[PDB]
Amino acid sequence: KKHVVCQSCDINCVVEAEVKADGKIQTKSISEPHPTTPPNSICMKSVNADTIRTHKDRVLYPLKNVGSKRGEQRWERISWDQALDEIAEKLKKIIAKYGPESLGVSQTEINQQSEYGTLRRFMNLLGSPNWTSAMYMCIGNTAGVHRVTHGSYSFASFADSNCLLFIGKNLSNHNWVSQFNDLKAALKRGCKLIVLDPRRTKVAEMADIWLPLRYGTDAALFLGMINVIINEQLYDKEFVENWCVGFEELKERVQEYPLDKVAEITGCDAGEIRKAAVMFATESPASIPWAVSTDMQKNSCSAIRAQCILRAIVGSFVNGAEILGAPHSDLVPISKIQMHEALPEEKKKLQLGTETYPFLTYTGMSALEEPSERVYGVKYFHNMGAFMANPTALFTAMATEKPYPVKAFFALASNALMGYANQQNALKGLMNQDLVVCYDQFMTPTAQLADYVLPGDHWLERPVVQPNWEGIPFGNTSQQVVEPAGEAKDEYYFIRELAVRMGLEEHFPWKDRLELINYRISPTGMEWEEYQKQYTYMSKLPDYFGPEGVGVATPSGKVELYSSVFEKLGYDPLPYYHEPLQTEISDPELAKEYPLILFAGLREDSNFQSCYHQPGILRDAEPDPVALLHPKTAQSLGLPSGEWIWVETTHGRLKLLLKHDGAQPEGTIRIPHGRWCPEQEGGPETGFSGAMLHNDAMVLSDDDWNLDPEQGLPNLRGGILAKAYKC
Ligand SMILES: Nc1nc2c(c(=O)[nH]1)N[C@H]1C(S)=C(S)[C@@H](COP(=O)(O)OP(=O)(O)OC[C@H]3O[C@@H](n4cnc5c(=O)[nH]c(N)nc54)[C@H](O)[C@@H]3O)O[C@H]1N2
Ligand SMILES: Nc1nc2c(c(=O)[nH]1)N[C@H]1C(S)=C(S)[C@@H](COP(=O)(O)OP(=O)(O)OC[C@H]3O[C@@H](n4cnc5c(=O)[nH]c(N)nc54)[C@H](O)[C@@H]3O)O[C@H]1N2
Ligand code: SF4
Ligand code: NA
Ligand SMILES: [W+6]
Repeated sequence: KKHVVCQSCDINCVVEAEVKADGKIQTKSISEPHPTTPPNSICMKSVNADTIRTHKDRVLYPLKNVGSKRGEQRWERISWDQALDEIAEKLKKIIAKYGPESLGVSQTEINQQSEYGTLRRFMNLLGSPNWTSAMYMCIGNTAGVHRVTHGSYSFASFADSNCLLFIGKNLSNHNWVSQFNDLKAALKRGCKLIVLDPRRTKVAEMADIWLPLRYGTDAALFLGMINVIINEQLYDKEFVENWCVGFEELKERVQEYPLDKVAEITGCDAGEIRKAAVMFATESPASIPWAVSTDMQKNSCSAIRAQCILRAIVGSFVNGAEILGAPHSDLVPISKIQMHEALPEEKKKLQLGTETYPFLTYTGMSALEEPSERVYGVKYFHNMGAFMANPTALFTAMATEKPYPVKAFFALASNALMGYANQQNALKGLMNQDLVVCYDQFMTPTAQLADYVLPGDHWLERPVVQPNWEGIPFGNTSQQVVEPAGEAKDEYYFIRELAVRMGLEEHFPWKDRLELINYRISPTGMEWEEYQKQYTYMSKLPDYFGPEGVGVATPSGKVELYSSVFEKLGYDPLPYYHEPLQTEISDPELAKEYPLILFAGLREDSNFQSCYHQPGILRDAEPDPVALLHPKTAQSLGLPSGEWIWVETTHGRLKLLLKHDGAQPEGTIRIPHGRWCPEQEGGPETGFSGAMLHNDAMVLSDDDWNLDPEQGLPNLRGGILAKAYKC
């Protein structure tokens, strides 16, 4: 029996695995008392993970495209050695012609947990700043906002909270089951629960207060709560006095958001919003667990800022409710391995997005350099995901060659075609590449567009030392269950082999991933054989707020309720809510043709993002891409529940199976993210196995009107109008 960090989704429950006599790997909830993962924390995605590891369609060998047009499905198996030789040769030619900045990378490291900083190390040595990640609108953006406010991304304590505030978070036995169990434990301790969700979910039913707000309006709801907490003086006067700046300015701002106005905006009742605010401030320690919905709105910046402000002012950073992370105290920081200082300033300045949405770039984050050196001993603190190219800028440079060409593109555990907005432009960008490399487990829609598809190992085939989002104040060890199948290799193998061919061997002394793991843990004096024997290693953290506290990694050293960085960048230093530019409020005329407010998302028990749609048990649990309409709404449109429809915005459309569902509020429509059809032939004739027909990014604009102005991420949750009609 092994303890393994499940990487079938990103919450990373620790499970137990065992190889049975017939070679099948059985996974189950950990039978021992685990320090972080509560009992009975395993879901169908994990239970059935071996059906993916052993799937007949898994790519186990390097494939070279031998067609005459990108996207043509004509593939020939080659060796790793030959693939790497050819990739390096072509990349050298591309870089000689277009500069190292012409290499773009989309990487989801949480899916791989294998490179330990060596990916950005490689890019920084080559001279490319053009790294991005689908986490540009999930956690990575949030960390930027947290950093300008209080220097580091915060973590909410389910164990210590006496009040939890949920934004969406449709937790269940198959959506972040460990956290589902954490919540249940909390409730039984007497912890109160406040749920903001237009959909009455199971967590909404469990809630002490359920606020059925209108899609997209969380920022307004939170401003209303801050109004109540400031005006009622329910805040922690000592923390505000000693550790915050800009409180008087914040106080003035929230007078713009009285409960009568917020009630009108949100569709919630004023008295309920007040109860929520009061409960949150008085039922300490009170936390707001990170939630995706507010990373995906036109008002995302303000909604995130407002959450940070709420936690700060009620005392959550000093009562155990919210913890400010750091590079792990026991380990060599990933940030240091990444060698951001090696990338020349000239190349940092070129990072795509610097000229449009600089906030999350090296340039936008630069005011945090000295503060980060001071507090964390790391000038370039790669907190969760950081120093990022803006995806719209990246795909636009790929597609148009402006402001300059990007001509090589690597997708590392990232179905990049489908992982952002404006999927048509991502396709155009990919079709204008001279080199595309896809490191994955399957012939995904993105891999279908590659010159080379390289087989990645699976989480049941690798050891892992955590944390692999730098900032998380603990790491769980993951044991290797089996050797990788076929010729699947680890992410560091790929990076090192390429680095050597690019002339960078001297900077990559670790001969394999195990040596790199041993380097990551080297300050402990242990090697991996000994290290893996303990489940969890907690990090020490700086003394932020004690009597001789060091404060936070912000320009002022204090919690910036009024953000100096935003002021600097020309953005509103304080949170606000403006109606998205495509709603029934901002555009009632457009709403005559497009009567539905759009929500793209709603995670499904049996799949993770675009993963696990291959024929099998998981696909069978939810086999079609499904639209959800309230029965009354569907009825009005003449669409029988269970019939195929198009859902169309001003940007584009996708095809879905209408299922009527009374929990979906009237006049709103759900579309899924990540849906495609791996059973189909690939290539453009099938829209890349249905990608072009069934993915939400087909209908999501990334014009400026649909971008968060400060972060440059796309709005997905409210703020967009749609129509639905029969196929
Ligand atoms: N339009 C839109 N975009 C979104 C979202 C949305 O709802 N809508 N969701 C956003 C959010 S919240 C997140 S967190 C991100 C998620 O983004 P990702 O986690 O990147 O998810 P996918 O886009 O499905 O691409 C993941 C790819 O990783 C491959 N893979 C899985 N495990 C491994 C492995 O061990 N090794 C290798 N080499 N490959 C592996 C899968 O086969 C898959 O092709 O997407 C974001 N992007
Ligand atoms: N099975 C499975 N589990 C997963 C994932 C998966 O793909 N599959 N993905 C994981 C990842 S990467 C993420 S980011 C999380 C996301 O986890 P969740 O937050 O659970 O995200 P969803 O399931 O997309 O939507 C949950 C609720 O958010 C609500 N919602 C939508 N828009 C808004 C809004 O504007 N305001 C408010 N208050 N609520 C809104 C919806 O009505 C829905 O009920 O799930 C994780 N867990
Ligand atoms: S929620 Fe399920 S898929 Fe995600 S880490 Fe936990 S067991 Fe794995
Ligand atoms: Na051209
Ligand atoms: W996510």
